[PDB]
Amino acid sequence: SIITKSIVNADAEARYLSPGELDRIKSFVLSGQRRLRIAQILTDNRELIVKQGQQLFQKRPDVVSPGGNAYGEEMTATCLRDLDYYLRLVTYGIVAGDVTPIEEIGLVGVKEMYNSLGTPISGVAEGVRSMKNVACSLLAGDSAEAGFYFDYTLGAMQ
Amino acid sequence: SIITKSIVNADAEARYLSPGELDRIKSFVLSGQRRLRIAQILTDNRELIVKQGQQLFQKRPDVVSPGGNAYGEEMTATCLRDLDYYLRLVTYGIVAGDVTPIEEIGLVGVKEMYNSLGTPISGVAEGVRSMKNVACSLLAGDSAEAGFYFDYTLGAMQ
Amino acid sequence: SIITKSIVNADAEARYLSPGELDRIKSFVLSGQRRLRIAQILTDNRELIVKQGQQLFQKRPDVVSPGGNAYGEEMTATCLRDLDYYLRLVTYGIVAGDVTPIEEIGLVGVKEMYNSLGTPISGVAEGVRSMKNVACSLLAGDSAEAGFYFDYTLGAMQ
Amino acid sequence: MQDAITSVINAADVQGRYLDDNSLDKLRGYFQTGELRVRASATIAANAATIIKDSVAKALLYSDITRPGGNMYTTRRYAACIRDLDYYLRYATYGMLAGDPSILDERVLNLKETYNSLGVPIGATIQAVQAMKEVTSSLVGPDAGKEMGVYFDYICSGLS
Amino acid sequence: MQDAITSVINAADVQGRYLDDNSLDKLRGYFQTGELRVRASATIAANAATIIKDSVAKALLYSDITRPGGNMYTTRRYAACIRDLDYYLRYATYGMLAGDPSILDERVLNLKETYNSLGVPIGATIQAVQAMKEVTSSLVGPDAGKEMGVYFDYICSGLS
Amino acid sequence: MQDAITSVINAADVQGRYLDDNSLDKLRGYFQTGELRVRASATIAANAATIIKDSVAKALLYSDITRPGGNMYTTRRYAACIRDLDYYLRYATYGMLAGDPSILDERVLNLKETYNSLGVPIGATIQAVQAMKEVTSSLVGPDAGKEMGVYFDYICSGLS
Ligand SMILES: *[C@H](C)[C@H]1/C(=C/c2[nH]c(/C=C3N=C(/C=C4\NC(=O)C(CC)=C4C)C(C)=C\3CCC(=O)O)c(CCC(=O)O)c2C)NC(=O)[C@@H]1C
Ligand SMILES: *[C@H](C)[C@H]1/C(=C/c2[nH]c(/C=C3N=C(/C=C4\NC(=O)C(CC)=C4C)C(C)=C\3CCC(=O)O)c(CCC(=O)O)c2C)NC(=O)[C@@H]1C
Ligand SMILES: *[C@H](C)[C@H]1/C(=C/c2[nH]c(/C=C3N=C(/C=C4\NC(=O)C(CC)=C4C)C(C)=C\3CCC(=O)O)c(CCC(=O)O)c2C)NC(=O)[C@@H]1C
Ligand SMILES: CCC1=C(C)/C(=C/C2=NC(=C\c3[nH]c(/C=C4\NC(=O)[C@H](C)[C@H]4CC)c(C)c3CCC(=O)O)/C(CCC(=O)O)=C2C)NC1=O
Ligand SMILES: CCC1=C(C)/C(=C/C2=NC(=C\c3[nH]c(/C=C4\NC(=O)[C@H](C)[C@H]4CC)c(C)c3CCC(=O)O)/C(CCC(=O)O)=C2C)NC1=O
Ligand SMILES: CCC1=C(C)/C(=C/C2=NC(=C\c3[nH]c(/C=C4\NC(=O)[C@H](C)[C@H]4CC)c(C)c3CCC(=O)O)/C(CCC(=O)O)=C2C)NC1=O
Ligand SMILES: [Cl-]
Ligand SMILES: [Cl-]
Ligand SMILES: [Cl-]
Ligand SMILES: [Cl-]
Ligand SMILES: [Cl-]
Ligand SMILES: [Cl-]
Ligand SMILES: [Cl-]
Ligand SMILES: [Cl-]
Ligand SMILES: [Cl-]
Ligand SMILES: [Cl-]
Ligand SMILES: [Cl-]
Ligand SMILES: [Cl-]
Ligand SMILES: [Cl-]
Ligand SMILES: [Cl-]
Ligand SMILES: [Cl-]
Ligand code: NA
Ligand code: NA
Ligand code: NA
Ligand code: NA
Ligand code: NA
Ligand code: NA
Ligand code: NA
Ligand code: NA
Ligand code: NA
Ligand code: NA
Ligand code: NA
Ligand code: NA
Ligand code: NA
Ligand code: NA
Ligand code: NA
Ligand code: NA
Ligand code: NA
Ligand code: NA
Ligand code: NA
Ligand code: NA
Ligand code: NA
Ligand code: NA
Ligand code: NA
Ligand code: NA
Ligand code: NA
Ligand code: NA
Ligand code: NA
Ligand code: NA
Ligand code: NA
Ligand code: NA
Ligand code: NA
Ligand code: NA
Ligand code: NA
Ligand code: NA
Ligand code: NA
Ligand code: NA
Ligand code: NA
Ligand code: NA
Ligand code: NA
Ligand code: NA
Ligand code: NA
Ligand code: NA
Ligand code: NA
Ligand code: NA
Ligand code: NA
Ligand code: NA
Ligand code: NA
Ligand code: NA
Repeated sequence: SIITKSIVNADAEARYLSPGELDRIKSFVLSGQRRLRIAQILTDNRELIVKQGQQLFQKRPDVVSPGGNAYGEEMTATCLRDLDYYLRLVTYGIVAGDVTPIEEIGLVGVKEMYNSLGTPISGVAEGVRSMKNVACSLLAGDSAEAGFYFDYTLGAMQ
Repeated sequence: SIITKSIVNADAEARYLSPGELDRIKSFVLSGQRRLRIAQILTDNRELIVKQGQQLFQKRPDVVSPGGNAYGEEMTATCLRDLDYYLRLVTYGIVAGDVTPIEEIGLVGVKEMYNSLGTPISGVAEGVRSMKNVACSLLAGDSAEAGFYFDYTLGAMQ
Repeated sequence: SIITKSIVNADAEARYLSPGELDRIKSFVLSGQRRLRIAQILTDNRELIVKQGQQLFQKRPDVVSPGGNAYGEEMTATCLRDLDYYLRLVTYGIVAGDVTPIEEIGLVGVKEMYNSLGTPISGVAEGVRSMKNVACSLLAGDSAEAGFYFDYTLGAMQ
Repeated sequence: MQDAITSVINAADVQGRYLDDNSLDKLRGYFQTGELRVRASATIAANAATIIKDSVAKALLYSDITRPGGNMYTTRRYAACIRDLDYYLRYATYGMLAGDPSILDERVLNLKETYNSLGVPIGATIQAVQAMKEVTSSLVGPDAGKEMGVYFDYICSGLS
Repeated sequence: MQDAITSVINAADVQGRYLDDNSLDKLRGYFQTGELRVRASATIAANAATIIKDSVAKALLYSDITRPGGNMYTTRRYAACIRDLDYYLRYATYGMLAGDPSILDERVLNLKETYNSLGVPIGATIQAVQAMKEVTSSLVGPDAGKEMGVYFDYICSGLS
Repeated sequence: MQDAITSVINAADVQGRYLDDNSLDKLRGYFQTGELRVRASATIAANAATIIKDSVAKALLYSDITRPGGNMYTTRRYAACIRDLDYYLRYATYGMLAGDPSILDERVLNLKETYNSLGVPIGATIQAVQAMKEVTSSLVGPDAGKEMGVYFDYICSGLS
């Protein structure tokens, strides 16, 4: 959240919120309604976003093939479940104003996780990216915000 | 106190009092009687010292005037009360051999105090200084010691 | 012990024993039998080793003479008791593969000890050295290991 | 460190659910009080000094607390006391702008045993912070003054 | 930090005795299990990753523990959990090669109150380390697998 | 950290009073014992080594305490023990010269639970410090020897 982030940045220097940071928070609260709108639009079409998955596989068939991390319908399914997770994280981030909830919930130490699991990270990046192509298709340029959210996800993954 | 000060200075280096520091303490204990004499002489004439206040006001009428920190007889009185405090601190210091009791009791963070209160610090310095003109008038050169005590006060204040 | 030493060296870097350190430990365990043999040979002839003491005194008569730290048969005896201590430490070290038990048990702060006691450290070094001449006489070149053990003792003492 | 929004999020994360109409409602409410919070934080930020002044002279000065035998009697203990009130006010402004008091439980509260073990009285401290509540209130308003009220009171319940 | 050998030594130091036939016997035994310990430590060192994998998927994955409301549900808590199992395994390899479990009581155990105070469950942790026992065992053998067994179990008794 | 003089001062500060005839009297007394304290501190400073020697050989050496199974048996525990006695003596000289035992309660005492938790026995420590009392006494005199006596005893009461 932009609010918690400026709070921690200020407290780190034992100071009050500067008028600039306050103005930023004002722009945020004034963007609240459009923000929630985007959030609920994404939530509504989440199953479509994650399913259309298909683009990832079509672009990275290795992950679902023998030897790949998502070989089989059960592992494929689990991989779809992760994409759902990250999309939800994207909706949180949208509502919050920054990437705090995404980082806290599913980027601090992801590389460790998937390294243990044997999941190719670039594959995840491609899945969430495709999720941003579909998602961007669901939104009419509003698309920016969610855009940089996804982008921060597939960037932060690797 | 010279005694506690050399103790802490020595312990800071995990060593015994050096023969020089010991000799200093000897000069102190041998000055004990004259020291106590000065202390009780000041204590005896304390009300005179603080009252003759008057010199401060005459030199800094702004503090007692409208807008000044000591406007009114009640605030004037309180300001006289502070001067009493600092004179007492001076007697402690005299007895002790250094400025430890003065620092510990009424210089660590004074600027913070008076800044909150809105008291001009230079004004305090002038009050205790005048207190050293009167005080010096009460003592016949003995006057040195108390002299540097006051001086350390009005210096340390700002 | 070589085993505890490589363990602590590895853990200090949060890593597993390297194949080289493992190979070292292998050479140690394979030297186990000869090692124990040397240990029990020394233990068997310990009284001889410490008694033949005599060489030290003959080389450092000052320690047993008036004013010396081992003047008198009781202090001489105590000094023989220390030599026994250090020989035992040597047998521990032999069995262990390094100098850990010797350091831990009777070199960490020895100089402090003997400084309080007034014992000349070089004298101790000479006692354990002589203990290595006799000891070396009891072993047929096997003598190396115990050799560097003693040597590490009389070196580490000062 | 969470707040109204992040509190709603985390409320919708441990259950593994997307934000439902309820989350959107609470978020809506905070978004409705946001401008108020921002302004109040600006005003307090501008007048922190005068507020701690009016609080100290309000509940502390000219009593035993400040005289010999007192806990804020020496100049070093005076600076420590006004420093504590400054902290309390700044974190009250924080929590206020945020919308949730956890930051207090996390960065100022986790203090009662310390004050007890060093002699710092709690009563005059409660009265002091409350004085900050009345001063801040009268200087900002009833809405922003009550919103600070909930957090100041929170600190009171934490110390007591 | 001691081991079989140094444990025998210290057993022969506090009494002020040279090593007797008993010390020579125990030392003999350790010298007889040494090569085994060395090899097992090599094999575990080579396959630590795959072992922690088989342990996590074995007792942890696809349950509540990993889902929302779970203790290893977020990615940061997942990395912390697999990091704990990595530590446990590495000190199990240590103690194994050494021949005595004191290193565990000295550098990993002195943790139960911490897990309790931060919510880390002990049950799933016991089941996890035990899973490491079965994986390591089946991958190294029955002798080396039981020798790790005693130390893994030791950690279980330390946490529980 | 206070002493006779600063103790009198602080006794005259928390009440907000100038120094009265009583303060002047106590200060007088300390000023009367000052030269004694200074000299004694010089003599102890000159002979600290020999004093710790005579204390250790006095109460410690040639018993269990120093033999295997003993608390000062190894050379590292021997250096730690004589280091403790050196500290105790130096702070006894401090407090002695000062005239008040608070420095002990502030920089050496706040130790019993530590010794208990690490096995350091208190009995042989009390006997050791007392030995320092008798050695120092016989080497400085009855007056200076009793003035050290009060502080050594103070430490004994602190450990016990
Ligand atoms: C899909 C695009 C890629 C892929 C994924 C894959 N994931 C797993 C298993 C797990 N993934 C997680 C992920 C998360 N946990 C979290 O808390 C968060 C943040 C909210 C994330 C992203 C977890 C915990 C597991 C394991 C247990 C469980 O899910 O409940 C697998 C399973 C692999 C296996 O052998 O078990 C796969 C296959 N696979 C690909 O190839 C794509 C690149
Ligand atoms: C007088 C020369 C100047 C001046 C002083 C002034 N002081 C105050 C109020 C207080 N001053 C203190 C001071 C001390 N407390 C200590 O413990 C020590 C060390 C021993 C000192 C020096 C304190 C605690 C107060 C406030 C409460 C109380 O005194 O009990 C005031 C009051 C201002 C007001 O509005 O209340 C004034 C006016 N004023 C000047 O202009 C001079 C330069
Ligand atoms: C002999 C070669 C030299 C010598 C020695 C000497 N030693 C002492 C007294 C003590 N020595 C020790 C030594 C150890 N304690 C340990 O734990 C270890 C490691 C295992 C060692 C080496 C101790 C504790 C004492 C004092 C009490 C006691 O032994 O029980 C003395 C006694 C001196 C005296 O006045 O008491 C002497 C004379 N003396 C020499 O001149 C040689 C160079
Ligand atoms: C935000 C996080 C945070 C807080 C709030 C905090 C409080 C805090 N107050 C302290 C002391 C103190 N606090 C006071 C407070 C008071 N005295 C009075 O009479 C008043 C009634 C009252 C204040 C309203 C005083 C006098 C001391 C000093 C005690 C001493 O050490 O001498 C100390 C001991 C350290 C020191 O100041 O020397 C801490 C650590 N610390 C923190 O990290
Ligand atoms: C070797 C010496 C040593 C050990 C062993 C150790 C453990 C340890 N585990 C911790 C936390 C944790 N430990 C776990 C562990 C688990 N979660 C699960 O669901 C699993 C069942 C289980 C592991 C098998 C988790 C999730 C946390 C993080 C709790 C939190 O801070 O959020 C923490 C708190 C610090 C942190 O990680 O943020 C320590 C200090 N520390 C040490 O110094
Ligand atoms: C001045 C402030 C101050 C004091 C006094 C002090 C004492 C102190 N003594 C200690 C240990 C010890 N203290 C002794 C003392 C004794 N053994 C004996 O047999 C004697 C009877 C007795 C001394 C007369 C021993 C053997 C240890 C070491 C225990 C161990 O760690 O192995 C330790 C643990 C740290 C270490 O030495 O390794 C402290 C911290 N620490 C301080 O900061
Ligand atoms: Cl912060
Ligand atoms: Cl960021
Ligand atoms: Cl110090
Ligand atoms: Cl100074
Ligand atoms: Cl280590
Ligand atoms: Cl070494
Ligand atoms: Cl929903
Ligand atoms: Cl302070
Ligand atoms: Cl602080
Ligand atoms: Cl034997
Ligand atoms: Cl963490
Ligand atoms: Cl850690
Ligand atoms: Cl008086
Ligand atoms: Cl130690
Ligand atoms: Cl220490
Ligand atoms: Na600060
Ligand atoms: Na700024
Ligand atoms: Na589709
Ligand atoms: Na598939
Ligand atoms: Na990759
Ligand atoms: Na030291
Ligand atoms: Na000097
Ligand atoms: Na006058
Ligand atoms: Na006036
Ligand atoms: Na000024
Ligand atoms: Na690490
Ligand atoms: Na290596
Ligand atoms: Na012989
Ligand atoms: Na002799
Ligand atoms: Na020497
Ligand atoms: Na949270
Ligand atoms: Na879920
Ligand atoms: Na619902
Ligand atoms: Na809700
Ligand atoms: Na709900
Ligand atoms: Na608003
Ligand atoms: Na404003
Ligand atoms: Na009043
Ligand atoms: Na609110
Ligand atoms: Na504390
Ligand atoms: Na209470
Ligand atoms: Na030991
Ligand atoms: Na013995
Ligand atoms: Na036997
Ligand atoms: Na045995
Ligand atoms: Na035996
Ligand atoms: Na073997
Ligand atoms: Na291998
Ligand atoms: Na399952
Ligand atoms: Na074994
Ligand atoms: Na902890
Ligand atoms: Na339990
Ligand atoms: Na004091
Ligand atoms: Na007063
Ligand atoms: Na009186
Ligand atoms: Na008195
Ligand atoms: Na009186
Ligand atoms: Na005297
Ligand atoms: Na002398
Ligand atoms: Na004896
Ligand atoms: Na006295
Ligand atoms: Na401790
Ligand atoms: Na007891």
